[PDB]
Amino acid sequence: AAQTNAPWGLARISSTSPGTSTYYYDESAGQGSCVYVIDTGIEASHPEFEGRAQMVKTYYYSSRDGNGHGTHCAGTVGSRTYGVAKKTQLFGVKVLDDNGSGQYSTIIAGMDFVASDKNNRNCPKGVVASLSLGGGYSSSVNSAAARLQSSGVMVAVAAGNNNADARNYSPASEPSVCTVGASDRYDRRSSFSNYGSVLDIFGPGTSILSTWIGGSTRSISGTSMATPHVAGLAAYLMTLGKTTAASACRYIADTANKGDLSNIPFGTVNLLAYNNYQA
Repeated sequence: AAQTNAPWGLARISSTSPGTSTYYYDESAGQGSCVYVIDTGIEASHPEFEGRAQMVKTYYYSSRDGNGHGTHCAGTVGSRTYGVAKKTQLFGVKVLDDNGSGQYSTIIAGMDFVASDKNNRNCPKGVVASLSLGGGYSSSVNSAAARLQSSGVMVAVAAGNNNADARNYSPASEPSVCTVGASDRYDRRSSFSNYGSVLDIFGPGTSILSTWIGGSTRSISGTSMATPHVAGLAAYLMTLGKTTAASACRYIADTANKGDLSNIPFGTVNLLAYNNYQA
Protein backbone atom coordinates (compact mmCIF):
# COMPACT_ATOMS: atom_id res chain seq x y z
CA ALA A 1 0.00 0.00 0.00
CA ALA A 2 0.98 3.65 -0.40
CA GLN A 3 -0.25 6.71 1.49
CA THR A 4 0.46 9.75 -0.64
CA ASN A 5 1.15 13.12 1.00
CA ALA A 6 1.80 11.37 4.27
CA PRO A 7 3.45 13.02 7.29
CA TRP A 8 7.16 13.18 6.57
CA GLY A 9 7.88 10.74 9.41
CA LEU A 10 5.74 8.01 7.85
CA ALA A 11 7.36 8.54 4.46
CA ARG A 12 10.78 8.55 6.11
CA ILE A 13 10.43 5.14 7.77
CA SER A 14 9.51 3.66 4.38
CA SER A 15 12.29 5.33 2.38
CA THR A 16 16.04 4.93 2.18
CA SER A 17 16.11 8.69 1.45
CA PRO A 18 14.65 11.81 3.09
CA GLY A 19 12.29 14.26 1.44
CA THR A 20 9.72 11.80 0.15
CA SER A 21 6.04 12.28 0.95
CA THR A 22 4.66 8.78 0.28
CA TYR A 23 4.39 6.20 3.06
CA TYR A 24 4.86 2.70 1.62
CA TYR A 25 3.68 -0.19 3.76
CA ASP A 26 2.36 -3.73 3.57
CA GLU A 27 -1.41 -3.55 3.84
CA SER A 28 -1.48 -5.84 6.88
CA ALA A 29 -0.78 -2.52 8.67
CA GLY A 30 -0.22 -4.14 12.04
CA GLN A 31 -3.54 -5.96 12.16
CA GLY A 32 -3.58 -8.54 14.93
CA SER A 33 -1.06 -6.49 16.92
CA CYS A 34 -1.83 -4.24 19.86
CA VAL A 35 -0.02 -1.18 21.17
CA TYR A 36 -0.41 0.23 24.67
CA VAL A 37 0.10 3.99 24.55
CA ILE A 38 1.26 4.90 28.04
CA ASP A 39 0.79 8.65 28.22
CA THR A 40 -1.93 11.26 28.93
CA GLY A 41 -4.67 9.05 27.45
CA ILE A 42 -6.27 8.65 24.05
CA GLU A 43 -9.29 10.44 22.70
CA ALA A 44 -10.63 7.13 21.39
CA SER A 45 -13.54 8.97 19.73
CA HIS A 46 -11.17 10.62 17.26
CA PRO A 47 -12.33 9.56 13.75
CA GLU A 48 -8.67 8.95 12.93
CA PHE A 49 -8.72 5.85 15.16
CA GLU A 50 -11.75 4.26 13.46
CA GLY A 51 -12.76 2.62 16.70
CA ARG A 52 -9.42 0.86 17.05
CA ALA A 53 -8.46 2.93 20.12
CA GLN A 54 -9.76 2.51 23.62
CA MET A 55 -8.90 3.54 27.12
CA VAL A 56 -8.07 0.57 29.33
CA LYS A 57 -6.76 2.27 32.46
CA THR A 58 -6.37 5.67 34.03
CA TYR A 59 -4.70 6.96 37.19
CA TYR A 60 -6.97 10.07 37.51
CA TYR A 61 -10.79 10.15 37.62
CA SER A 62 -10.92 10.55 33.94
CA SER A 63 -9.62 8.35 31.14
CA ARG A 64 -10.11 11.47 29.00
CA ASP A 65 -6.95 12.86 27.41
CA GLY A 66 -7.17 16.50 28.45
CA ASN A 67 -3.66 17.17 27.22
CA GLY A 68 -3.34 15.90 23.63
CA HIS A 69 0.02 14.16 23.96
CA GLY A 70 -1.34 10.64 24.35
CA THR A 71 -3.85 11.12 21.57
CA HIS A 72 -1.00 12.49 19.44
CA CYS A 73 1.32 9.55 20.04
CA ALA A 74 -1.53 7.05 19.67
CA GLY A 75 -2.15 8.72 16.35
CA THR A 76 1.43 8.13 15.22
CA VAL A 77 1.28 4.45 16.21
CA GLY A 78 -1.84 3.60 14.34
CA SER A 79 -4.05 6.50 13.64
CA ARG A 80 -5.55 6.25 10.14
CA THR A 81 -3.82 9.15 8.45
CA TYR A 82 -0.88 9.72 10.77
CA GLY A 83 -0.04 6.22 11.98
CA VAL A 84 2.55 3.65 11.16
CA ALA A 85 0.41 0.58 11.92
CA LYS A 86 -2.94 1.72 10.54
CA LYS A 87 -4.83 -1.44 11.56
CA THR A 88 -3.34 -2.11 15.00
CA GLN A 89 -5.35 -1.98 18.22
CA LEU A 90 -4.52 0.94 20.52
CA PHE A 91 -4.95 0.70 24.29
CA GLY A 92 -4.74 3.91 26.31
CA VAL A 93 -3.01 3.92 29.69
CA LYS A 94 -3.22 7.37 31.26
CA VAL A 95 -0.25 7.63 33.61
CA LEU A 96 0.26 11.35 32.92
CA ASP A 97 -2.21 13.92 34.15
CA ASP A 98 -3.61 16.49 31.77
CA ASN A 99 -0.60 18.73 32.46
CA GLY A 100 1.57 15.88 31.14
CA SER A 101 2.93 15.15 34.63
CA GLY A 102 3.14 11.80 36.37
CA GLN A 103 4.65 10.45 39.57
CA TYR A 104 7.22 7.71 39.07
CA SER A 105 5.07 5.31 41.10
CA THR A 106 2.14 5.94 38.78
CA ILE A 107 4.27 5.31 35.69
CA ILE A 108 5.59 2.12 37.29
CA ALA A 109 2.04 1.02 38.07
CA GLY A 110 0.98 1.74 34.49
CA MET A 111 3.75 -0.46 33.10
CA ASP A 112 2.90 -3.27 35.52
CA PHE A 113 -0.73 -2.81 34.48
CA VAL A 114 0.07 -3.43 30.80
CA ALA A 115 2.16 -6.52 31.61
CA SER A 116 -0.91 -8.23 32.99
CA ASP A 117 -3.60 -6.40 30.99
CA LYS A 118 -2.26 -7.87 27.74
CA ASN A 119 -3.44 -11.26 29.00
CA ASN A 120 -7.02 -9.94 28.88
CA ARG A 121 -6.57 -8.82 25.27
CA ASN A 122 -6.48 -10.59 21.94
CA CYS A 123 -3.22 -9.55 20.27
CA PRO A 124 -2.23 -12.67 18.33
CA LYS A 125 0.57 -10.86 16.48
CA GLY A 126 2.07 -9.51 19.70
CA VAL A 127 1.98 -6.53 22.01
CA VAL A 128 3.83 -3.21 22.00
CA ALA A 129 4.08 -0.46 24.59
CA SER A 130 4.87 3.08 23.50
CA LEU A 131 6.12 5.20 26.40
CA SER A 132 6.41 8.80 25.20
CA LEU A 133 7.46 10.05 28.63
CA GLY A 134 10.50 10.33 30.84
CA GLY A 135 12.14 11.92 33.84
CA GLY A 136 15.50 11.69 35.57
CA TYR A 137 17.20 8.39 36.19
CA SER A 138 15.22 5.95 38.27
CA SER A 139 16.26 2.37 38.80
CA SER A 140 12.71 1.48 39.81
CA VAL A 141 11.30 3.12 36.68
CA ASN A 142 13.93 1.28 34.64
CA SER A 143 13.09 -2.05 36.26
CA ALA A 144 9.40 -1.43 35.65
CA ALA A 145 10.18 -1.02 31.95
CA ALA A 146 12.41 -4.10 32.06
CA ARG A 147 9.58 -6.21 33.55
CA LEU A 148 7.14 -5.02 30.89
CA GLN A 149 9.63 -6.03 28.19
CA SER A 150 10.35 -9.33 29.95
CA SER A 151 6.61 -10.04 30.11
CA GLY A 152 6.57 -10.23 26.31
CA VAL A 153 5.74 -6.63 25.42
CA MET A 154 7.88 -4.73 22.92
CA VAL A 155 8.69 -1.61 24.94
CA ALA A 156 9.73 1.53 23.07
CA VAL A 157 10.73 4.52 25.20
CA ALA A 158 11.72 8.10 24.39
CA ALA A 159 15.38 8.97 24.91
CA GLY A 160 14.36 12.33 26.41
CA ASN A 161 14.47 15.89 25.10
CA ASN A 162 17.47 17.15 27.05
CA ASN A 163 20.16 17.18 24.33
CA ALA A 164 22.14 15.05 26.75
CA ASP A 165 23.24 11.49 27.22
CA ALA A 166 20.15 9.39 27.88
CA ARG A 167 21.98 7.44 30.65
CA ASN A 168 20.68 9.99 33.18
CA TYR A 169 17.03 9.44 32.25
CA SER A 170 14.41 6.77 32.87
CA PRO A 171 13.08 4.60 31.37
CA ALA A 172 15.34 5.82 28.58
CA SER A 173 18.41 4.27 30.23
CA GLU A 174 16.88 0.80 30.77
CA PRO A 175 19.07 -1.33 28.46
CA SER A 176 16.50 -4.06 27.70
CA VAL A 177 13.84 -1.78 26.14
CA CYS A 178 14.02 0.14 22.84
CA THR A 179 15.29 3.68 23.56
CA VAL A 180 14.28 6.00 20.73
CA GLY A 181 16.04 9.22 19.76
CA ALA A 182 14.52 11.85 17.47
CA SER A 183 15.49 12.92 13.94
CA ASP A 184 14.16 15.75 11.81
CA ARG A 185 13.03 15.75 8.19
CA TYR A 186 16.55 16.53 6.95
CA ASP A 187 17.96 13.42 8.65
CA ARG A 188 19.55 15.52 11.36
CA ARG A 189 19.42 14.44 14.97
CA SER A 190 16.69 16.59 16.47
CA SER A 191 18.02 19.65 18.31
CA PHE A 192 16.59 18.40 21.63
CA SER A 193 17.16 14.70 21.13
CA ASN A 194 19.06 12.89 23.83
CA TYR A 195 21.85 10.58 22.69
CA GLY A 196 24.31 8.05 24.08
CA SER A 197 25.09 4.37 23.97
CA VAL A 198 21.72 3.38 25.45
CA LEU A 199 19.92 4.69 22.35
CA ASP A 200 18.77 1.82 20.17
CA ILE A 201 17.26 3.58 17.20
CA PHE A 202 16.23 6.97 15.89
CA GLY A 203 12.83 7.85 14.53
CA PRO A 204 11.16 10.95 13.15
CA GLY A 205 10.66 13.27 16.07
CA THR A 206 10.73 16.89 14.87
CA SER A 207 7.50 18.53 13.66
CA ILE A 208 5.42 15.36 13.68
CA LEU A 209 1.84 15.71 12.49
CA SER A 210 -0.72 13.50 14.21
CA THR A 211 -4.05 13.46 15.99
CA TRP A 212 -4.87 15.95 18.72
CA ILE A 213 -7.68 16.28 21.28
CA GLY A 214 -10.91 17.83 20.09
CA GLY A 215 -10.89 15.74 16.92
CA SER A 216 -8.07 17.83 15.55
CA THR A 217 -4.45 17.48 14.47
CA ARG A 218 -1.24 19.16 15.35
CA SER A 219 2.47 18.94 14.77
CA ILE A 220 4.79 18.77 17.76
CA SER A 221 8.35 17.68 18.33
CA GLY A 222 10.11 15.41 20.79
CA THR A 223 11.64 11.99 21.24
CA SER A 224 8.18 11.46 22.65
CA MET A 225 6.99 11.73 19.02
CA ALA A 226 9.73 9.45 17.66
CA THR A 227 8.79 6.71 20.14
CA PRO A 228 5.38 5.85 18.61
CA HIS A 229 6.95 5.62 15.14
CA VAL A 230 9.10 2.77 16.45
CA ALA A 231 6.23 1.22 18.42
CA GLY A 232 4.06 1.35 15.31
CA LEU A 233 6.88 -0.08 13.20
CA ALA A 234 7.33 -2.92 15.69
CA ALA A 235 3.58 -3.65 15.66
CA TYR A 236 3.74 -3.58 11.86
CA LEU A 237 6.76 -5.89 11.71
CA MET A 238 5.28 -8.27 14.29
CA THR A 239 2.06 -8.59 12.31
CA LEU A 240 4.21 -9.44 9.28
CA GLY A 241 5.87 -12.22 11.25
CA LYS A 242 9.27 -10.59 10.75
CA THR A 243 10.17 -10.30 14.45
CA THR A 244 8.89 -10.83 18.00
CA ALA A 245 8.38 -8.54 20.98
CA ALA A 246 11.66 -9.72 22.48
CA SER A 247 13.66 -9.14 19.30
CA ALA A 248 11.84 -6.23 17.60
CA CYS A 249 14.23 -3.56 18.92
CA ARG A 250 17.25 -5.39 17.60
CA TYR A 251 15.42 -6.35 14.41
CA ILE A 252 14.54 -2.69 13.75
CA ALA A 253 18.16 -1.69 14.40
CA ASP A 254 19.46 -4.49 12.15
CA THR A 255 17.19 -3.34 9.30
CA ALA A 256 17.42 0.40 9.96
CA ASN A 257 18.85 2.95 7.60
CA LYS A 258 22.48 3.11 8.77
CA GLY A 259 24.67 6.21 8.74
CA ASP A 260 22.10 8.56 7.20
CA LEU A 261 21.72 10.88 10.21
CA SER A 262 23.83 13.94 10.88
CA ASN A 263 25.02 15.36 14.21
CA ILE A 264 25.01 11.88 15.84
CA PRO A 265 27.52 12.11 18.73
CA PHE A 266 30.34 9.59 18.62
CA GLY A 267 29.24 6.45 20.48
CA THR A 268 25.53 6.85 19.62
CA VAL A 269 23.97 4.55 17.04
CA ASN A 270 23.41 6.08 13.59
CA LEU A 271 20.26 4.10 12.82
CA LEU A 272 16.95 5.39 11.50
CA ALA A 273 13.79 3.31 11.75
CA TYR A 274 12.98 1.83 8.35
CA ASN A 275 10.26 -0.62 7.41
CA ASN A 276 12.27 -2.00 4.46
CA TYR A 277 8.99 -2.50 2.62
CA GLN A 278 9.40 -3.53 -1.01
CA ALA A 279 6.23 -2.56 -2.85
